[PDB]
Amino acid sequence: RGRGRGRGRGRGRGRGR
Amino acid sequence: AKRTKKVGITGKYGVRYGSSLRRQVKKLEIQQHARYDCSFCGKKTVKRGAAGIWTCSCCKKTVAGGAYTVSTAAAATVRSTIRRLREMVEA
Amino acid sequence: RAHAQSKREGRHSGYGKRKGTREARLPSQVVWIRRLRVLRRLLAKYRDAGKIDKHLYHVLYKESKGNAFKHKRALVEHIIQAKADAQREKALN
Amino acid sequence: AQRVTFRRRNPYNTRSNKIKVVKTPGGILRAQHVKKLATRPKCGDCGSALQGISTLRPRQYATVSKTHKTVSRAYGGSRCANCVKERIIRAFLIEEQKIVKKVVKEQTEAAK
Amino acid sequence: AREITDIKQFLELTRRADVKTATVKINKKLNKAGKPFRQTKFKVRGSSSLYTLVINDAGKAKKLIQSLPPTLKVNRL
Amino acid sequence: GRVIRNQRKGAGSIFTSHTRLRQGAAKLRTLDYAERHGYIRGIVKQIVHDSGRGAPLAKVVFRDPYKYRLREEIFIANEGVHTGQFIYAGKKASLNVGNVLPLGSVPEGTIVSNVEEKPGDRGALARASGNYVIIIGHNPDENKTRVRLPSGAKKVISSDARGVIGVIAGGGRVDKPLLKAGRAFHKYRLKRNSWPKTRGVAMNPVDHPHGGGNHQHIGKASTISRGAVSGQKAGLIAARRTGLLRGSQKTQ
RNA sequence: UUCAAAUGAGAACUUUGAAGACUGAAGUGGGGAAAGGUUCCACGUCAACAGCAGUUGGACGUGGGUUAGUCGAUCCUAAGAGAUGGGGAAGCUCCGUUUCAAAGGCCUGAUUUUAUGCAGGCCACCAUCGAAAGGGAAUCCGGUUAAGAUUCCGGAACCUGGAUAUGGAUUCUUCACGGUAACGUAACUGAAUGUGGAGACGUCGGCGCGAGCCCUGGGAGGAGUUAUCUUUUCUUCUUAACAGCUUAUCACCCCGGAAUUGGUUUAUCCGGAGAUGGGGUCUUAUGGCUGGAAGAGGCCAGCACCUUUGCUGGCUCCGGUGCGCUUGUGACGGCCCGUGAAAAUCCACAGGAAGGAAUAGUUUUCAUGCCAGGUCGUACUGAUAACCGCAGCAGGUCUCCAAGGUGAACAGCCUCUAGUUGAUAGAAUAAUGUAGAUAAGGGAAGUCGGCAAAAUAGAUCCGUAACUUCGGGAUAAGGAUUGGCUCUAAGGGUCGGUACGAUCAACUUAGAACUGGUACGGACAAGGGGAAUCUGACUGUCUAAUUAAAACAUAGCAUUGCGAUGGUCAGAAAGUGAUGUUGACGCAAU
RNA sequence: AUGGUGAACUAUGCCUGAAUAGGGUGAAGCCAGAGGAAACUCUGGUGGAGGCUCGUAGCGGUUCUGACGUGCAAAUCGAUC
Ligand SMILES: [Zn+2]
Repeated sequence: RGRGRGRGRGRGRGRGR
Repeated sequence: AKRTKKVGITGKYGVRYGSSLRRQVKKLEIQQHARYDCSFCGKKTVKRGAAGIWTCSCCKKTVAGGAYTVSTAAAATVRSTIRRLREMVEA
Repeated sequence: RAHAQSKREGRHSGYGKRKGTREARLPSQVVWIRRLRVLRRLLAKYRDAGKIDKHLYHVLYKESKGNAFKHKRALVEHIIQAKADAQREKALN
Repeated sequence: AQRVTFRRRNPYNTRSNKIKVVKTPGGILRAQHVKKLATRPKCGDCGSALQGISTLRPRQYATVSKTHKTVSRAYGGSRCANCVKERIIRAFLIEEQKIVKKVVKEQTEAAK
Repeated sequence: AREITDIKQFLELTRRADVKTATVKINKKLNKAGKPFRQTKFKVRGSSSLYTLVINDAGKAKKLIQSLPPTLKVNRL
Repeated sequence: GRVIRNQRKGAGSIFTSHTRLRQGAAKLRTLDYAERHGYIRGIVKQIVHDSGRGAPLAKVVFRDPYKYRLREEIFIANEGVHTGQFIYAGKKASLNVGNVLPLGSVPEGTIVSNVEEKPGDRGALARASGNYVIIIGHNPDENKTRVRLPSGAKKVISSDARGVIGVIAGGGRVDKPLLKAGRAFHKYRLKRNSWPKTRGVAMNPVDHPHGGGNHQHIGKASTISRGAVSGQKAGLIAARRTGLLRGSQKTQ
């Protein structure tokens, strides 16, 4: 929703390959 | 004192747009801001405004001419090729 | 009022109290406008009073336009000088 | 050190919402709405403003008297008073030229 | 809001068959540089404008009051 | 896919002409009894600039032959026409700059402009600034006159068509470079919404046939056939030759 | 934020007084637009709401409040929207806006059967909607309410529409005189029709003028300070719409005839197409005087006194200054391949159709007098609490008015007017944090990487390279000076004369001594620089909410299609459209 | 798939209005002086040009990958730019 709770796009965080 | 060596009126553009593009404009910007002799009143009061329109400062005569020159060289031959052809109608 | 009284005497006006440029505190155009309006007004009142003729006025109007007359005292010294040599030439010719 | 507000519902600085600051007899500063200034009438062909005519708003020209909108000379409130004298030389000379050209035409078919 | 300078024209406005109220105002003024004098102002209320006449001489001030018609209601000060 | 840019210009929503400051339709005087059996005199009242045009317009006032009034027409000013000049329009007019004559009476080699295609449309050919046509031949039978168009085409039209003698003022306008996008922004600000133009190769495949790919390239031939379909005509339509010619210019 | 008092069962939070502070006038000030809809005001109440509290509240309960011929809507037209006549579509409906239409009524004359039938002539413009920031008939001042006013009251004006009368003017030369002229007047017939003007216009730059504000002198009042000093500090001294007279830059007229060329702006334009000069005319933005108008308002004093509360005296004056701030305006100059709305409406001129005097007529564009001016909106907020965000949310949301000092400055900082002191508090000062800082010696050894931080900083003077499209680079790089106090020099205005004084008023620059814990753009404010490579020419633009870039755009360059029965594109169709109010120096496609 | 609703956010065009301190640099035009046989060239002023530049209001959102990250906020706050 907001600027927090980030899970999807990522530079080196989760949801990679 | 001569402030600039060769840029002349194109010194307002700075270092931009290139030297060759600034030289063609310098040839046409001088002509479009120069003063010209009025054929009717004999005074050098013709100034350019709304290109294609040349108005006399006094004398109120407005002459339609070229974009940057009162009489273009391509239109001077037109003024002479009609005068030459007109004289053959009555003679 | 006390600070403005000291500024009239010349205090608080050194190099350490200037934060703007010389043109910002007082523009050079205003000094030039003040210079011509004194020279042209003095030169016009001399023509009306008969102290100068119209031929000398015309060559001094254009001379005062460019340079060489930085104040009124410089113009009146040139007018007397230009009138002193004008009468010695007439007395000899 | 006294500030003033608008006197009408328009809060924008449009061309019809000019404000002049006026000191009232009450001793306070108060705004006054001024109207747009009138333009002097112009001549029909020379473009200069003809003299002798008052400069008013067009619909308040119907309230002023006759002498404020015209000149006793013919073509008074329409021409430039040199525009009139220019078309009198032209009206007199051309009609004098048109009758001396009619007798030159008469010279042709009467002698050929 | 109109000023009248003629005293003979002023008397004609008082008998215009419509003016009902007139006021006389005494003003305490002073001359060029010396003594104060008595300035009077005769104001007549018409139907579209207020006519007034100012007299700076006290000799002519009293003379004009008796010349006013008695059908006109004069309001002193 | 998506509807490409040139297909959207036919709807006319934001691509219409900006016609607020324009002075009117520049048309010749209508063909009446006076212009085909004599001539009529008009006065050049005022020459004015036209928004969105390179050539100035001229206010010419004629007298109505059938009722007491004045009729002001909108002419295209030629180079040499001044204010207060008498303009003669009709069949019996002289060969002066600014006069309107039928082109079946002018000699060969006359420099005319604002030429009617058919007699009655009040000027169709040679209307841009600095452009003119030349009468190259005359056919007394069938009242057909041969001229050369500014593009170089040699058309034949009726001898009853009219044309104004001279060359249109405002020539040499395109000789000066604009030097910046700011001056090009104001040029197209009063003509139509067609600037700036995005290249078709730098867009997506939905937006152009040239879009897509890992490199900016067209992919297929840029020459499109004439009998193509609206949506495919992007590039050089019905081109007979391509490239820069290292030789002589336009033929005779 | 603190203290005291008042109210109350109850007070860190209510009210009052006192003190300390802040917003610093691009405000936490005074007003509006959009939006909200009674939140506005009074009284009563504290269950719920005001994430603590509550005697308080934008809460709850009960009532009160919005007054217009002059302010707006109403009217006009802009981009546009959209009936009719017609043409499409099975059809809901689509096209189209003067379009293949038999498209309509105005001044009157004729008529004393009665009301308008009927005789001319005229004009063809041919719905309507579309702006509370465009165009536009006409109002101001003072007072007044718990809450309303340019709307109420008092006084003073103006416009429109319609009636007619009185006076004046003109007429027996029927439809006025004067001035050489520009033109002037209290008035001084004018239909059809035609013409012209106003309405009606970009931006920037300096200059002139005006208004308000700022600054300041004398004087007449009041207040503050006084150990000492200070003819001191602060405050009051105001004049509306409208009316009469008068007043200027520009412009114009007459006389006159200029080279020994002259006149003239800050900015170089003008003159035998008639300059300089002399004498005049006009516009009245604006200013001046008077009326309005002191009777008002303001500042004080002297009295009355539960009280409706007043009464009586005074003063309210005369000046100066400017690269000042804000704003209006005038004449100019620069810029464009950009030349920078329309209509309603009003006026003038051309025109000479008609109507008219002598024992009498005509003009309501001269003056005065009479009547009427409807409908709707009108309170308040306009935002760290009244709007939109689930809310009393550090977010978002258009505009006007702008005091003093420092300084180039609407920067930062402090103060006046005005407005707030509202964000749950109390007690201690562990770790770890967030924000702000300082560090000896070394000076990037840290790190993917000088990330972060530091240093540099204003002004004046000196000095300034390679390279280059000759315009730049450049504040290149690199150095010095800066306080206070006492002085000196230079730069002006006005007045009587064919020579010089007198008097008055500005902050600008330069220079010299003296002085100090060597400090001095002392707070605030305020560029790190250099040598090269890759890349894009530059200004500009985009992934609102992870990617601002070398990506896009750009000028330049090149190619292609098209001469109107056409090129490119739209629509189901169409008597349909866009480019096109267009025409190859164009449009369309790359 | 069928039939309807939305451009109050945002994208673009048009119409009508509004808004934007103080400095730096000094282009054309012009004046005066000097040198030169000429052509003309230099010097001092004037003037105020720029999709110039420093920098407020405004607009934007580079970095600290700071604060916050069941936040004041379903995109904000601070410094910096
Ligand atoms: Zn001329």
